[PDB]
Amino acid sequence: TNPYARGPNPTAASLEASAGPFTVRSFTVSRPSGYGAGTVYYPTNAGGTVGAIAIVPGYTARQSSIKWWGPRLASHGFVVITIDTNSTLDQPSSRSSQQMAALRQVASLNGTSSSPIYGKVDTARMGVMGWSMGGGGSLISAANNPSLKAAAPQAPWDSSTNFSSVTVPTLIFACENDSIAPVNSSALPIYDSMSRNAKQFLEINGGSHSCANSGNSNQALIGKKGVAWMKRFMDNDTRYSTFACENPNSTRVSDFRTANCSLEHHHHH
Ligand SMILES: [Cl-]
Repeated sequence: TNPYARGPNPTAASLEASAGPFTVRSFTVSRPSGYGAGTVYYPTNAGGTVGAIAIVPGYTARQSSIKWWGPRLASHGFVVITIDTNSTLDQPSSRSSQQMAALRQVASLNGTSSSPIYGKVDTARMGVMGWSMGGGGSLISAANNPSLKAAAPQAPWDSSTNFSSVTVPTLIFACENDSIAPVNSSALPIYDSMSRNAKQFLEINGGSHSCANSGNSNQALIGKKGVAWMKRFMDNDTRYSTFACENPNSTRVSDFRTANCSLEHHHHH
């Protein structure tokens, strides 16, 4: 009865694996419109149109830092675009604009007959992710475009931590030992500012500022939570309500918080 549900019934093991159920292909965007470069990852056999996610790196950084999210998320039934910004030194507001330009072009390619993603995207269902200033930009995107279905930035930073207006379901990945954007000055005040949304705070035990980037040692836990969050809120898929909203009870997590995360038959502890 859910028109957006895709793929098999999830398990902890199926979500911790590096590869989800769907075959993934990818291509380079030949003329980026409003951003520097992009790679689009897509499932060939998702069983219907899927939502789209745009992911942005941090200051000085490039697609390599965020690339692993492409195959991880696309294999569970999403079209994912990872971008390079017009300049590696762009600030969060510009990163937000370029993130939204990448989503716009994914929608354009969905209607372009020659494109590998022709007709593969539900353009009414989109999400935003990104690292550090690109995570700040993701929250700016969410604040300015409340029809976005989900946000999941990692080690986010912005010159202001006040995202009180955000109504988009937002998962904040935090890195416990972040010295660039320390948790108590960045990720946690950002999380605490949001009182109008479903939200979650997931702090990775012992993580440096790059703890959610390509090659990290927690792709099982981080990927499981990212996929479950995007599935629950971009697809309204309540098969993922538990994976999305529950404390994962992992030795790799040093701090877990969540609010307005709908769970039937939840305990009271
Ligand atoms: Cl940054």
